[PDB]
Amino acid sequence: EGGQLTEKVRRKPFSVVLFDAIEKAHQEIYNSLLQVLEDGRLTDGQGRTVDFKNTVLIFTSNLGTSDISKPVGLGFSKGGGENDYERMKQKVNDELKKHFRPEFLNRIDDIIVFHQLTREEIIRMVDLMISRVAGQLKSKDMALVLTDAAKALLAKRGFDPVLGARPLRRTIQREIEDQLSEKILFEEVGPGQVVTVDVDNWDGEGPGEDAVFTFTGTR
Amino acid sequence: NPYNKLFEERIIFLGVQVDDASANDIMAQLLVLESLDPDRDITMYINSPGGGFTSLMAIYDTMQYVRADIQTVCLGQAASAAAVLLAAGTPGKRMALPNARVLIHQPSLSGVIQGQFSDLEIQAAEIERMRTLMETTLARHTGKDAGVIRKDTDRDKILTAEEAKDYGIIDTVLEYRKLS
Amino acid sequence: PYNKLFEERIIFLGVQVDDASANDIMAQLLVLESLDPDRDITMYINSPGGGFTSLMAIYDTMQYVRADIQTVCLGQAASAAAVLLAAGTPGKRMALPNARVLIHQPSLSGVIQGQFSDLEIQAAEIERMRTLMETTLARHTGKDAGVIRKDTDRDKILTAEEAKDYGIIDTVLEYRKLS
Amino acid sequence: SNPYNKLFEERIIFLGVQVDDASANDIMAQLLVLESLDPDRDITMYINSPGGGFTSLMAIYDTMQYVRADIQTVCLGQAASAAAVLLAAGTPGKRMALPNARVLIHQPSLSGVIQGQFSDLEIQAAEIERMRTLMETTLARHTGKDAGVIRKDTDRDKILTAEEAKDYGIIDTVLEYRKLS
Amino acid sequence: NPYNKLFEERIIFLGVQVDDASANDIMAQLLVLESLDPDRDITMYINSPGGGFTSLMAIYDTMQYVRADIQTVCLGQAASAAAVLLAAGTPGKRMALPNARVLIHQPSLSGVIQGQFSDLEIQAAEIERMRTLMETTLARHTGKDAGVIRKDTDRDKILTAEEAKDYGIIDTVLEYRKLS
Amino acid sequence: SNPYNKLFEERIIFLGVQVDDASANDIMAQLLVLESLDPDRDITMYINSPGGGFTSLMAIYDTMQYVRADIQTVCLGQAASAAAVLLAAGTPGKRMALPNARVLIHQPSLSGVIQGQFSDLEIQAAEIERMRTLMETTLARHTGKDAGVIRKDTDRDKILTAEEAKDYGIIDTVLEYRKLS
Amino acid sequence: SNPYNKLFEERIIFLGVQVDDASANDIMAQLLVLESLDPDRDITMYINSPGGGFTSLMAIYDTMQYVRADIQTVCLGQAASAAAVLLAAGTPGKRMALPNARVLIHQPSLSGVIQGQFSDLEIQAAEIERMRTLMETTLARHTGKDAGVIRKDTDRDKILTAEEAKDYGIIDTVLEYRKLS
Ligand SMILES: CC(C)C[C@H](NC(=O)[C@H](Cc1ccccc1)NC(=O)c1cnccn1)B(O)O
Ligand SMILES: CC(C)C[C@H](NC(=O)[C@H](Cc1ccccc1)NC(=O)c1cnccn1)B(O)O
Ligand SMILES: CC(C)C[C@H](NC(=O)[C@H](Cc1ccccc1)NC(=O)c1cnccn1)B(O)O
Ligand SMILES: CC(C)C[C@H](NC(=O)[C@H](Cc1ccccc1)NC(=O)c1cnccn1)B(O)O
Ligand SMILES: CC(C)C[C@H](NC(=O)[C@H](Cc1ccccc1)NC(=O)c1cnccn1)B(O)O
Ligand SMILES: CC(C)C[C@H](NC(=O)[C@H](Cc1ccccc1)NC(=O)c1cnccn1)B(O)O
Repeated sequence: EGGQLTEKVRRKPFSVVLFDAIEKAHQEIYNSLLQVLEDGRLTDGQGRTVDFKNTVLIFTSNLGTSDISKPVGLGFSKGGGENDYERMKQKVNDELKKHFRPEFLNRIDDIIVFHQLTREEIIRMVDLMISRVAGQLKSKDMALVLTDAAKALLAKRGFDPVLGARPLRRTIQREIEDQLSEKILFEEVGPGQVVTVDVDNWDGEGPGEDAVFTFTGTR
Repeated sequence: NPYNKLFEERIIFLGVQVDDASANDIMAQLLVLESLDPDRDITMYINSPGGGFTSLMAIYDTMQYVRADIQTVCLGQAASAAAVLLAAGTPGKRMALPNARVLIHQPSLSGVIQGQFSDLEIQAAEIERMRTLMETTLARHTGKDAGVIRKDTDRDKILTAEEAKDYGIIDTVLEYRKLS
Repeated sequence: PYNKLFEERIIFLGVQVDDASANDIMAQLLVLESLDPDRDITMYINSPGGGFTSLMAIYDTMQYVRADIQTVCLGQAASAAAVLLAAGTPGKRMALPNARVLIHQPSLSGVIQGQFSDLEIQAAEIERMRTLMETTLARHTGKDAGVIRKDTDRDKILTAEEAKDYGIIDTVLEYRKLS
Repeated sequence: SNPYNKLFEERIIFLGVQVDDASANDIMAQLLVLESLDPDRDITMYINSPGGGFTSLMAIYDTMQYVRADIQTVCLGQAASAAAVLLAAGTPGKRMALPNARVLIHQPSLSGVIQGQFSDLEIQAAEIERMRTLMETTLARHTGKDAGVIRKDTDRDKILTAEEAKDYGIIDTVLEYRKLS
Repeated sequence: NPYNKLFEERIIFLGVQVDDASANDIMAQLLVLESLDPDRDITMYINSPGGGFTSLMAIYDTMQYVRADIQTVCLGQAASAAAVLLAAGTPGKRMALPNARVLIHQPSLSGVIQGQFSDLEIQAAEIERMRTLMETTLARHTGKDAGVIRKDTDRDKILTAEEAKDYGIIDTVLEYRKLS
Repeated sequence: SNPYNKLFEERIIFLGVQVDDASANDIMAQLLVLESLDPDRDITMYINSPGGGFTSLMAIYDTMQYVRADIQTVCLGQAASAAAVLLAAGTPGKRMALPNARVLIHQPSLSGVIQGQFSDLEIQAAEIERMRTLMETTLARHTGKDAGVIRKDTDRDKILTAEEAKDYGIIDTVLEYRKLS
Repeated sequence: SNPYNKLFEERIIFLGVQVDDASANDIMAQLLVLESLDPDRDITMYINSPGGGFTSLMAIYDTMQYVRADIQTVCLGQAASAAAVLLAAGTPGKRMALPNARVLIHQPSLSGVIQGQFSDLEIQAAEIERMRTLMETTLARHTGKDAGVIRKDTDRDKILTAEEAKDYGIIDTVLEYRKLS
């Protein structure tokens, strides 16, 4: 066997190769991948050079945020909201230079430090994650409407400014799905139209942690 | 050290005369504990005789700057600057032990500073700026009117902990966990 | 040898009660509360006392902790240290047989100057310090505070056998070997 | 590790004490090490100093101007005499101060009397005017003032609150608290 | 240290002026060696000029408290407070080197203590209580009658080791292991 | 590690303090260790000293002339008396100074009065003229002056700015900042 | 490791300070350890001392004469009385000095007045003449002089330059620099 990476790229030369959690590799596995970046070569153990010249090599790192994420920085400083992203970029790009040899980072075409998800983007993540839930209820002869007051309540309770959209995935799981999964098993919301309106309405503003979703099916 | 065990559980410790040496230590301690846990409360133990106004406002601004709420605890004495730092904790916090001695009084000059009357007009405009700032600071932390603070800190105002709670310096007098 | 004493939960007063010594003992009392809150802290007292806010810093902390405080007077408990000696738990508070317990009213070390309005307050405080020293030494000795005021009018040196009769200590500590 | 070592690990030098030959030599050692560690990441300078010392000032001043790292000066409770010049000596767009910091600018002095012949004292006075003019020239290109305004203002002790040291040009922003408390 | 090797072989070491610093060290040393071996004898080396009565009776009571017998050894000097600690060892023990200088004398006040005559009536009733206790302590350890101790410690009574054995301060004058 | 230890690891000795018997003995120990580590790599000498001491001067002076490593002297805020001679004592093509450094050259003095018979004082004065002539001879082959010019200039305190200590020959270049700031 | 520890590792004892009971006891401990480490490899002695102390002199003197290792004395900036005797006390064919070292020989003195009866002072003067004669006898078999020449020359302070301490016999060679600089 020629290795997991060298075969999958030799079968599909035009690929996107994701090296997920790249800082969790040993530091001597980057040195195998140095000439993948610069020459498009990775000669396998059998000796066949594999073409990486048509791949999109994506490395994914949490370096410089596997801690700095926590708000506030050691000491005094101006601004927050867009200077904590410049604090993010300086922290991340220094953790990359600390962790990687400078000839690895020299060979990367673009290092993109990612933004924390803003409150307006977590609202649009709700549209994207209910669509996974509603897409599963299509297979059950159901539909899932999610009212716009219920989009806002998921968006507040799912917004962590330092994790983003994975806490929202938990809130949609805890509040929509885990409540909707028993309603399917009660057969109280079988093949119909689950509307999911908010009730306490959380006044649409302020905290809404006394508010609750209600699931009713019609048609 | 036992102090290192206190700092590991996020307790800064004033302890000594508030001067440039002591203020610089506490600000270093406040910012490290902000960096370790910015959401977990820093506790501040105060057994200080006070003194020093810029050393006060160095500690004061830093414990107001940090994201962590400051739980000030007066041990035996919170005199002068120490009493302003005692009121400088978070509301719903600011304990004091039942026989603590809170002492508020107006700023002074330790010893005479000489000079021309134009030099002394400025050293007196500063000691009134220091006095007004000490009364403005001790007004939004005690709920008083600053003019009441000026009338009360006209002399030494020694407060027992039970009447530093009525004054607004502290919020609760700290009950003992065992009677003993 | 002090670290071996602190490992077996013995804080050690030893020196002049001041802001340096009170801050050490309060750090020692709270660490031993965190290590074992149910096992008794022992306090060895060989101090000449002094300092009232340093007294009431140590006093409140040894009253605050959940661990009962076993005070032991070594050779001397004077001024602030005799109040800390009485500040231990009842059924505890030992003293060695030739210990010297010295209770007396608070003083000002040296003269503090000022206007008579400044000195009216420094005297209302030294009477508040005196009344607090007599109130503290009344619920720990069982006396009536007015008896404490009449007795601490001057230096009242107590032998350990008559500091037990006074209520400062509860037992005079018998030797384990005759020698 | 000391809490100061944790500050220096996150690239915060700390003035703290009286600016003298001992304190200036420490800060210059701290400024050059942090230039060697990261020359592109900003050194932060915390200032709680009563100042004093002009050659110790200009030793710290030239070093924090020499290093490639931008200096973020932060006044803690006090920047007096030489320390207020070091506070203005930070990078523009930086130079914070806490809201109750006390910036004190005044002309150079001689601590105590220095004796000598009048030819010796003509030179010790030409130097204290060279020290004065340099202190006003330095505090002019960092505050945007005209040196003659600095000379009229540092004629006596000029105590600046942080909100009016920002209007003076000593600092650029008064440092808002992260929590209200 | 060479002192640590002595303490490892259970030798506490007086050495210095008996004060609050020195008494607190020796009591810490006496109790650790009681905890290590309560049945093996603690040896006490005394080269002290004495001084301090409550520091004396702090050391005295502790070396009487511990279960381990105390072997006191006078090195060059046991002068008041330290001569009482020298007699405070166990009978059948209490050595002294042949040119040791045992000095017993009544308690004194180092310097004048001022006060009202009611204050000084008590500071004198205490220095007589200190004197009587010093003579009572040095009577059950020397076999004398306290009144003989009072007549002998009226002034400085310097004892050679050969006549501190006749006095009852020590029990044997310590013979050299090599003649040299 | 101290920040001074990081400087010494990169071969920077540091004068810093009053040139006395304690400070001269440290620097000579530092100069000889760095000669033994790399005899061909340049020792850098940072000078923020008020000077003083002539035999402590000539102890440092002879050692930094003895070692095979070229000495790069850098004046930080001050090179006074014994320290300005050590500043000129670096290698030609070297001897930097920061732009607001204060080079102070003056003739040797006696700190306080030394008593004695006039035969004792004839010798303590023949020595202070031997110290003066040696200070002017040393500061002549390192500045290119004629010693008699050094004697006329160090008659009093001659404070040199770094830009005019370069014209004097004390230093060879005024040290440009790496960042404008 | 200190820079002094690196010098002592390469068998360089270091006088450095005022010759007193503290400094003599250190050097004798250093001389005997280096005799025990290598008795055949030369101990080097660096001397920057102002001297003082005659029994502290003769404690160092006898120990550096006792050890089997030859002593290479090197004068750094100063060898005053006591230290100049220790400088001459090195081995012949050794005893360097740096070119601007200041060798100062003079007769023993009493620092301050010692009181007493005239029978007490007859003995304190017979001792200071025994100290003087011993200082001149010691400095005669190490310089090749006649002691009476040493007595006439150390009548007052005799400051020797290193080039004329070689002509005097205190040192044997004036130490050439390894780099010109
Ligand atoms: C909180 C206020 C009342 C401060 C109190 N103490 C002061 O006023 C202190 C005492 C002091 C210390 C040094 C020099 C002059 C004066 N005031 C100052 O710090 C001070 C400093 N410079 C000028 C004017 N006042 B207190 O003792 O902390
Ligand atoms: C148990 C109580 C009485 C403690 C007593 N302590 C005192 O008398 C001490 C003596 C002292 C020390 C420093 C400055 C002024 C006075 N009292 C005080 O601590 C004190 C402090 N400030 C004002 C008034 N008294 B002890 O001496 O009897
Ligand atoms: C920002 C500038 C003005 C720094 C000022 N520093 C001084 O006034 C200090 C005070 C001082 C210290 C020691 C010896 C003599 C004088 N000025 C000097 O450092 C100094 C040193 N030598 C000659 C003249 N001035 B500060 O006090 O305003
Ligand atoms: C065995 C007895 C006599 C001890 C002797 N020591 C003393 O006399 C010492 C000398 C002294 C020391 C401090 C303050 C006042 C007096 N006595 C005391 O310790 C003392 C202390 N307070 C009141 C009265 N005496 B002896 O000189 O060592
Ligand atoms: C050394 C040259 C550069 C000129 C200056 N030297 C001095 O003034 C110093 C000041 C001083 C120090 C100690 C004892 C007496 C005098 N001169 C000497 O080092 C000195 C030492 N012994 C005798 C004569 N002069 B400068 O360093 O202060
Ligand atoms: C001449 C040589 C031997 C040394 C020179 N002078 C001495 O001999 C020294 C000078 C001195 C130093 C300190 C204290 C008292 C006296 N002589 C003595 O040490 C000395 C000691 N006791 C009695 C008499 N002279 B020089 O000062 O070291």
